[PDB]
Amino acid sequence: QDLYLRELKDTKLAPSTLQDAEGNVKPWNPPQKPNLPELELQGPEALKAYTEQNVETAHVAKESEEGESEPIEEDWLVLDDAEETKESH
Amino acid sequence: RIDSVSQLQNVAETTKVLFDVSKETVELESEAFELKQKVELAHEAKAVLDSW
Repeated sequence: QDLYLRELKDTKLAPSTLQDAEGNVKPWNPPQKPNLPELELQGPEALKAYTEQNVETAHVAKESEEGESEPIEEDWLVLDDAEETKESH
Repeated sequence: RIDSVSQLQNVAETTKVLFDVSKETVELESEAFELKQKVELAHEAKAVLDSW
């Protein structure tokens, strides 16, 4: 069907200079290559956070420590305050 | 006074086990903290790749 044929040939070929050969675009007055693959290519890193979330920050955890190796001057206080609790107990 | 004596009979024998096993269950979960690091980095990766 040459209706279908000529329709599909113009359908294929009229944007084929926008897809097959990159002679960017004749009817569109703004250029097409600085829309999606140049501006909007960094789109998702213009739409999400840059240099922390997309670079993802493989980050070292803060090494949380013990009671800093001091028994004496606080274990005696814990012992005497425990005497005071057992007074109150 | 015999009763208040008899309550504390076997208690020190049990709280020398209470002490150890309780502090072990406290401090064997910084393992899970350094697991959480591996969790949250993969969560960030899943979030950004979902954005992709």
